[PDB]
Amino acid sequence: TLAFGDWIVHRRWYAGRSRELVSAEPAVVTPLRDDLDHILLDVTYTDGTVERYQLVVRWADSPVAGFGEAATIGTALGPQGERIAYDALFDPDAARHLLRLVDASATVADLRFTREPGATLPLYAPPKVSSAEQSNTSVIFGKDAMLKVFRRVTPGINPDIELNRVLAQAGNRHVARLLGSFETSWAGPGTDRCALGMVTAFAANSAEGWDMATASAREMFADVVGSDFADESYRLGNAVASVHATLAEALGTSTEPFPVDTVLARLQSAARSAPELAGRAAAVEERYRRLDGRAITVQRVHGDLHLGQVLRTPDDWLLIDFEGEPGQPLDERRRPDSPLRDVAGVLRSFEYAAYQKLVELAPEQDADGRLADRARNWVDRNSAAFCAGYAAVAGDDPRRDGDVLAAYELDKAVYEAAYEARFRPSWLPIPMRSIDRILGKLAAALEHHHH
Ligand SMILES: [Mg+2]
Repeated sequence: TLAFGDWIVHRRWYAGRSRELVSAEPAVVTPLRDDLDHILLDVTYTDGTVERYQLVVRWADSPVAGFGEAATIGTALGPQGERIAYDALFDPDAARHLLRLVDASATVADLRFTREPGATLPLYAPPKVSSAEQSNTSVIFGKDAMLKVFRRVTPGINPDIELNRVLAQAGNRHVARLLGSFETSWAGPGTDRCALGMVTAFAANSAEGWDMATASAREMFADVVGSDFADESYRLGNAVASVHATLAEALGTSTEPFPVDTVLARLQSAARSAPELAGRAAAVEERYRRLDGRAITVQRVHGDLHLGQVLRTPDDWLLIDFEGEPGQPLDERRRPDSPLRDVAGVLRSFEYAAYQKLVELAPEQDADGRLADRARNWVDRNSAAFCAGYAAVAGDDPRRDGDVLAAYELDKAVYEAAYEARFRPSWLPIPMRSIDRILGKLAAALEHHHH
């Protein structure tokens, strides 16, 4: 008996939003130790919806100073007297215990832990909770591994674990390698699987693609675009194509019609958020409908790819976070899609990395548009480098099917414009400029005028 409800509403990973909870009760309690319980917690709302959260509880007979406020769940009477319940993920000892269960591929009641074959886990390293993790909780062990424990849990195959396992077991070097994972059932033994967490190799001394890109795009008096970041963009193209190739081989390819009705529905929705889109909607729709009946090759893909999802280690680019298109239901997130849509995601990301500078300047600071010109030249150079690097591995330039590529770029820009109109009005000119540019790029490709 803990006041779970009173505690959970204050957590940044809690997704109850503005809603009234009816109850918050443990569906399953699994003892891991005398002073350690694993809890599946069901939160029920007034509409009858239930959301399940994973909690690990460390009990103490006396307050431990090491724990903060958000780690303090509540209190309860136990068999030896009063006890305090803490969030065990903030306990180094408890986190280590979980890692040890993974290492041993332990089974505890309906909890199944598995270590990836041949993997080594850093059981000796100091565990430190990551402040960077927002929606889940990540514990970093020294510089060797990261334990990610899912907060909200849902039934079915987890694509992040799934695709990382495929890539690691195939020996693809462009991932932060999956070392282990754990899961349980949704409604007791014999029912749907429920992913609970994952352990991955930690890429020490790494840089985020977004940070490297923006640093390059901000270099002062860089009117002649540099080859050093073009070199990196090429290598990133190599990496994305290699990941796609491994996924295609393992999980197959198929053909589908280009999804005209899906992207039209997204356009219609977007135009309601951003009135500025109405003036472009007819032209966008024209381009989409020209792809009606166009067969496209699809496969398993990353699904949410941009420069924030790639890490540069001293040796390689890695892709991380394969959970899929955010806001989409699971079955949708495991659907195959065009590799060109992933490529489009990176191209959108280059555009933002370069043009973020401009929206943050006063008009007087670029009156003649020469900084805007440089941004354009920078995006062009690094986009070309990325596609060339992709091509070197894929043996097919993603620009060859230019109409399909440009359509996916357009759909992302339309979606971006609706986001900026609502949440960041001063950023809206970035996707609006892209839309006018891409409409021409797409128009040209449809006529086979692209190189
Ligand atoms: Mg991410």
